[PDB]
Amino acid sequence: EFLKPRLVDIEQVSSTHAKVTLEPLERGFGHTLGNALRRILLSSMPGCAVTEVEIDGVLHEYSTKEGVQEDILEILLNLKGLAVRVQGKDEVILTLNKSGIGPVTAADITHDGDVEIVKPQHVICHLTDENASISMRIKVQRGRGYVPASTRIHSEEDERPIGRLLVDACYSPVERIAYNVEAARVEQRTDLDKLVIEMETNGTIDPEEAIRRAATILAEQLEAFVDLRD
Amino acid sequence: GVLKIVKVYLAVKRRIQPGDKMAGRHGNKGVISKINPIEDMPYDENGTPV
Repeated sequence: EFLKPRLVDIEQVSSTHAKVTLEPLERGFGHTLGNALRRILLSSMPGCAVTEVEIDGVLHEYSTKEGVQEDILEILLNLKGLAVRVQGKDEVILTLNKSGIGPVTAADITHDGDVEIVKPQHVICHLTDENASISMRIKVQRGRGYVPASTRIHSEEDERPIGRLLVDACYSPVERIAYNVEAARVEQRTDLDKLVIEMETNGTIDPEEAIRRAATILAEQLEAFVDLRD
Repeated sequence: GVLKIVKVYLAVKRRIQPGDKMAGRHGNKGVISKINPIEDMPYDENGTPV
C-alpha cells in the first residue's frame, strides 16, 4: 500500500532555467528523493567541453599573438567556458578562421550538422588590425566530473606536437540545483508532497533528460543492496 | 675561465591544494585542510553552496 510519483509539467522559464515537479509523493519521501537527486545531478552528469586547443603560429600558452589583444593565456580561459552539444559522435574537432577588425564571437566556428553551439553571442578574443588573422582548431569530448590537464597527462601516449595547448576540462551541464517539497494535493489524501527541482543548466542538457538519467544512476546502484551477496 | 653559459626558463603553473596557506586581511591564517566536492558544501535556500 504505497504511492509512486509521476513526472508533471516542466515550466521552462528560460533557456538555462527549469522547474520539473514530481507530483504524487508519499509522506516522508520528500527530502529523501530530493537530496538523493541533488547529490547526483551536481556530480555525475555527462557533458561535453573543450579538451585541447591548437593555434596556428604559437608554441606555448604564455606567448602573445600579434594582432589580437589578449595573451594566449586568456584565449584558453575563455574557451573553457564554451558550451556545445554534439549529437552523433563522441568527439569532434572544430575549426575557427577569421580576419578583420572586430571581436571574434563564438558564432564564427565552422558549421557542422552534429555539433551545435548554444551560446553564439559569446566572446572569445578581439582583433584590432586590418591584416590580423586567427585560425585555431578546437577539440571537444564527452565525459563527466572534472579532469585537470595535469592528470590527463598520465594517458598522454607520446603527445608528439609542441603546438598542442592543453586545457582543463570540466564537463558538467549543471550549475545549481534547488528543491523544495511542498503540500501537494490529490483529490482526497490528507498529506501528499510535491517536489519542485528548480534546476539550472548551462543551456546544454534537457531538464527531463537529466532526471531520467539521474534516477537510473540511483536505481542501477541499489541492486547491490536488493541482493546482499554476503 | 667560463666558455659559454646557457639559461633556460620554466613557466610552471601551480594550482591550490591541501597544505597551502591562505589568509585574510585581519591576521587570520590557516592551512587549507581539504578540498570538498561541489555538493558536500552547505547550500542555502537557493542551492548556492558556500
